[PDB]
Amino acid sequence: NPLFEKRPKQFGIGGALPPKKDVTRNVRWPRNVTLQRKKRILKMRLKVPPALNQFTKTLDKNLATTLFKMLLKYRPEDKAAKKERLVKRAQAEAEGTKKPIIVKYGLKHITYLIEQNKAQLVVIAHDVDPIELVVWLPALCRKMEIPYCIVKGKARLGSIVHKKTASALCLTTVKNEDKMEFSRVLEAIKANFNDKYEENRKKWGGGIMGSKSQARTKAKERVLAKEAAQ
Amino acid sequence: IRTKVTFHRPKTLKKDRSPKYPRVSAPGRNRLDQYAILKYPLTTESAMKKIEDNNTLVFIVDIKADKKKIKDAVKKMYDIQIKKVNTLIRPDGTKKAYVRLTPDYDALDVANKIGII
Amino acid sequence: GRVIRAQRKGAGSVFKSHTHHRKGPARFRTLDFGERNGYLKGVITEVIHDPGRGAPLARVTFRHPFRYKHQKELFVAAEGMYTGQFVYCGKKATLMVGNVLPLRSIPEGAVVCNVEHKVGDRGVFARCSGDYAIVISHNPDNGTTRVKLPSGAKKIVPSGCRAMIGQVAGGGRTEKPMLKAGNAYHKYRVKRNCWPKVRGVAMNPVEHPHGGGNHQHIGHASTVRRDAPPGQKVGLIAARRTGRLRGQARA
Amino acid sequence: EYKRSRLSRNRRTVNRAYGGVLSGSAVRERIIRAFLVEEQKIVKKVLKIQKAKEK
RNA sequence: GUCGAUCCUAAGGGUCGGGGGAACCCCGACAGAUAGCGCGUCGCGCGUACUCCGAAAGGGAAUCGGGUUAAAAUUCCU
RNA sequence: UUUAACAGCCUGCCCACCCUGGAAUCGGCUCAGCCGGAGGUAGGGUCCAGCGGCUGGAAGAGCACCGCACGUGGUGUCCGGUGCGCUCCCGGCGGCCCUUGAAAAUCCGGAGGACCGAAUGCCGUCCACGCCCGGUCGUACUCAUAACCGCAUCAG
RNA sequence: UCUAGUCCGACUUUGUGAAAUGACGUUAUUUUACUUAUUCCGUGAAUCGGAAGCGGGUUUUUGGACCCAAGGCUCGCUUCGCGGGCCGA
Ligand SMILES: [K+]
Ligand SMILES: [K+]
Ligand SMILES: [K+]
Ligand SMILES: [K+]
Ligand SMILES: [K+]
Ligand SMILES: [K+]
Ligand SMILES: [K+]
Ligand SMILES: [K+]
Ligand SMILES: [K+]
Ligand SMILES: [K+]
Ligand SMILES: [Mg+2]
Ligand SMILES: [Mg+2]
Ligand SMILES: [Mg+2]
Ligand SMILES: [Mg+2]
Ligand SMILES: [Mg+2]
Ligand SMILES: [Mg+2]
Ligand SMILES: [Mg+2]
Ligand SMILES: [Mg+2]
Ligand SMILES: [Mg+2]
Ligand SMILES: [Mg+2]
Ligand SMILES: [Mg+2]
Ligand SMILES: [Mg+2]
Ligand SMILES: [Mg+2]
Ligand SMILES: [Mg+2]
Ligand SMILES: [Mg+2]
Ligand SMILES: [Mg+2]
Ligand SMILES: [Mg+2]
Ligand SMILES: [Mg+2]
Ligand SMILES: [Mg+2]
Ligand SMILES: [Mg+2]
Ligand SMILES: [Mg+2]
Ligand SMILES: [Mg+2]
Ligand SMILES: [Mg+2]
Ligand SMILES: [Mg+2]
Ligand SMILES: [Mg+2]
Repeated sequence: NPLFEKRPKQFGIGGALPPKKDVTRNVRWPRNVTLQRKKRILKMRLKVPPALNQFTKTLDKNLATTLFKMLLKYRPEDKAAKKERLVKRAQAEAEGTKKPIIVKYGLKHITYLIEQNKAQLVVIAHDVDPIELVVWLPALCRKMEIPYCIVKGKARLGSIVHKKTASALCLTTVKNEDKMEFSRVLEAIKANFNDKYEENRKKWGGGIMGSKSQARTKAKERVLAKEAAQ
Repeated sequence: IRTKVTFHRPKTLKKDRSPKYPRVSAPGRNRLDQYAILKYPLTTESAMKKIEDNNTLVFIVDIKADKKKIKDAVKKMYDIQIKKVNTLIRPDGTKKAYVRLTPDYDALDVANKIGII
Repeated sequence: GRVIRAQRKGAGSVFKSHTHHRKGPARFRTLDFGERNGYLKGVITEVIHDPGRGAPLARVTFRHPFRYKHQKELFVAAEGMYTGQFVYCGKKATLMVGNVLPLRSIPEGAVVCNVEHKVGDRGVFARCSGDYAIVISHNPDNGTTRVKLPSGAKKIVPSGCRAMIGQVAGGGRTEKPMLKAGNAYHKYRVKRNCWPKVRGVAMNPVEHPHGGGNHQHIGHASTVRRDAPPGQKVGLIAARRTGRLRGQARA
Repeated sequence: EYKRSRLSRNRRTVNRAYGGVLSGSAVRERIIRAFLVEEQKIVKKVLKIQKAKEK
C-alpha cells in the first residue's frame, strides 16, 4: 500500500523527545533499599579480617548439590509424620524400634556434639547475622579434627530440617548403605576447608574499590607504564 | 524496568472490618422521633394570626431538629403536607418552626384538631 | 545592660527580609545532560523588576528535555538582553552576551556574571546590577579557572562552573544621589528593617558600649578585636587600619 | 458569568484557530513563521546532503 | 437556595516523619515507600511529603420591586 | 408630578481591529500629548462599554387629588432646557519611583486527535421547552454628651 | 571572684597506602595517595563510568510547533483481525 510511510524521529540534544527509557539505576529508592545496598558496598570496601573472610570461600556449586542431595535423605520427620508414628506406638503399647539416622540441627546441640567428638561433618551457613554466632565454628572444628564446610544459604539449611532458617547442620553418623560416597565427600570437604584453615588465617579480604574507581586507577597506571618503556 | 525516577509506594490489598463481636450490643433507640421533634404548638397572639393570615402553624421543636426532620414529623403526626418550613432559635434558647401548609390543607381546620383553637 | 540592636537582628522577628512581592529566586537551569554536552535554546519572554533587587530579571521559556511541557526559568538579566531573544545554554553555546556557558569554554579576558562557585549551584557570584567577573586564566591540569570578582579578589573555581556572558544590567544605579530621607525609606521598605540607624553614641550605656557620658564621644578605641563576644563587638571590627585611605591603601 | 450554563456558546468563542486566546494578527504571524521555518529546515537538510557526498 | 458565616488563600499559625530534649518542650514538610487523582470495568495511566487552621473590610454561584407588625423582613405576604 | 431585578431588541461611547487605497507644496490630531510606507488622511466595516434607548415586567403597582359610604369609584402622573455644579461609577491619556504597588479557590478558551456512528438508522448533541430538589448557624436593639470602655446616665 | 561565647592543643570520631627523616621487628615526625566514615552542593535523584560503532584529523538568520512511534523483522492467533517477542532506541 503506497499510503504507508516511514516517519523517522531524529533524537539528540534539542531533538525529538526520547521515548520511555529504563531509569532503574537512577531511581530514588526508599531508605530501606538504600541502606542495604550501601551495607553491601561498605563491607567490600573495608579490609575484612581473616576470621570473617573465610566465610566467602564457600563450598563449590558442584559439590554442594551432592552434599545437599545426601542431606535430603536424612531429613527429620515432619509434624504430621511425627504424630503419625506416636499413634502407631500407642496402639503397639496397648497390644503388648531402630535408632533413626537423621541430620542434627541447632547451634547449641551441634556445638555439644563437636565438643564430644561425635560429629562427623559440620555444615555452616555463610549468612548468619550476627556472624559472631558461627565465626568461631571453623576454629572449633579444626581443633577437634572434624571436617567442616561453609555452604551458601541458612534458608536452604533450614528447609532440610523443616525450619525457616538453620545456622548449621551436623551429621553424627550416616547409614551403612551409603558410607562410601559419604567418605569421598569428606575427603573433598576436608581438603578445601580443614587443610586450608592455617593458610587462610592471614588472608585479609575486602579492599575492593568501585568500578569507576578501578577504571580511573587503571588509567593512571597506564601512563606510568607507558612512560616506563621510554 | 522503571520509567519513573521517583519511587511510589505500590498499591496493596486492604480488607474491610469483619469484627468477631459487635462493639455495641444493639442499636440505640431513636431520640428524635415525631413526638420528640414536635414539643408543642405556640399559642401566642402573634402565632395565632399566622394560622389564618398565612395558613401557617407555629411549633416549638427540639433544637437538634432540622427542617428535613420537622417536615417528616408533621407528616407522620398530623398527616398534612407542608409548603415550606422556616426556623429560628429564640432568645430563650428554644427553636421555633413556622410551618406553612399547602393550599390543599387548611391550617385553621388542623389547628382545631390539635386543640389550640 | 540590655541586648543591643546588633544582637536582636539574629532572632528574626521584625528584622526578617521583606519578600512578599518578590518574583522568586533567580538562577540558572538545573545542570543536565543537554547543557553538559550540547546546548539548549531558550526564549526571553519578559524583562521584569524584582522589588528589593536593582538588577532586572528575565523570564525564559525552555523546551523540557524529556517531558512534554514547557520549562520556565528566571535569570538575572544581562545588559543587552531583550524580549524575543534566543538564549543558548550549554557547553557548545556560542560566546554571545546572554548565553550561559561553562567556564571551560569561555576564553580568557571575557566578561561574565552569575558565576557558579560549585558545579550545578546555579550561580552565586557577580549578580548585582552592573557587576561582572573577568576570566583570568585556565588550568587544564587541575581543571580549574581563575576569575576576578567584583571586589577585586581572585578566586579558583572548577572549569565546569557555568556563567552568563556579559555584565548584569542596571549598572550605574548607585551614582544617582537619593537627596531625601523618603527615598531611602522607600528603598529599604522593600528590603528589610534596617533604616533609619541611630548612632550608638546617642544611646544610653544600658543599650550600647558607646552610650552615655556628659559629651557624645566613644570614650574608647572603636576598633574591636575579632574574638569579642556578641554585644561587645561594635564599631570597626578587626580593623587592620583606620582613617582616610590614601596611597596604595585605597587601591 | 462566563460559566457555560450562564452564557451562550457563541459569546465565549471565536471561529478561528486559537480563537479567544490569540488575536487574528498573532495567529497570522505564527502560521507564516511555522511555514517559513519548516521550509528553511528542508533547505538546510538538502544543503548538507550535497556536501556530504563530497569525497 | 439568593444577606452573611460557611469556600479560597495572605502575613502567619498548628503539625506528620526526621533531628534535638531528664521531661514540660524546641525546630517545622528541613534527614521521608505523600495525598491520591484520571480513564475503563477490579484493571491501566499519572503521581514534586501537609485534602490542616488563618479575612462577618481581600477573592467570591444566584432576588427584585409592591405590601405587611405594638415590636421582624432583600428572610413574612403577593 | 414615580417606574425594580430580570428578558428581548436597538444603540455602538473612548479604544482596539479589518478591507480598499498609497501620502512633502507633508498631513492628521489632543486641554495636554501624539500618530503615519512597520501604510497616514480619506471611504466603508468589525468588536468592546453602558448605572444608554425602546418594549415586556407595568399600572393591575405607588403617589397626589376629588367623590360616595363610614369598604368602594373617578381624574392625573405630561412636555422641554441647562452645567469648570455636587456624590458615585467607568473610559482613555499623561506624570512619578535606586518604591513598579498579593495569593489561591473558581471559571472560560485554546493546541493535539487516541477512540466512536451510519449505509441511513443509529449515534452524537454546551440548543428550546417541560419535571424534581434547596442543609446548619447568625438576623431583636444601642452604636453612643444614657445601651461599648473610662468604678457612673462621666464635657474624655 | 567568676561565666556564656570564642581561639588553641590533646584524646575520640579515625580507616587504607607511600616516601623522607628520626628513635628503640616496633616506632615519632613531615609530605603525599586512596574512598567507604564524616562534611558539603544539586535534582520531580533523567543519559554517570568503561568499551565499541560513526566522524573527521544530530538542535544557532525568524518571539511557531514538538508527548502517548512510524516503519522493519518475527511467533501465537478463537485469522486478514487481535495478542506477544526483537530492532528502530
Ligand atoms: K541583658
Ligand atoms: K525602622
Ligand atoms: K544616625
Ligand atoms: K560614651
Ligand atoms: K470573606
Ligand atoms: K486584592
Ligand atoms: K418581594
Ligand atoms: K440583580
Ligand atoms: K433582622
Ligand atoms: K461618651
Ligand atoms: Mg435562619
Ligand atoms: Mg547613615
Ligand atoms: Mg540621651
Ligand atoms: Mg555597657
Ligand atoms: Mg452572598
Ligand atoms: Mg504562609
Ligand atoms: Mg507547637
Ligand atoms: Mg515526631
Ligand atoms: Mg522535601
Ligand atoms: Mg515519595
Ligand atoms: Mg481546604
Ligand atoms: Mg479556612
Ligand atoms: Mg469580602
Ligand atoms: Mg427593624
Ligand atoms: Mg479608517
Ligand atoms: Mg412599559
Ligand atoms: Mg393607578
Ligand atoms: Mg469618596
Ligand atoms: Mg480540536
Ligand atoms: Mg435589624
Ligand atoms: Mg433607633
Ligand atoms: Mg450611627
Ligand atoms: Mg472595668
Ligand atoms: Mg581525591
Ligand atoms: Mg542532599
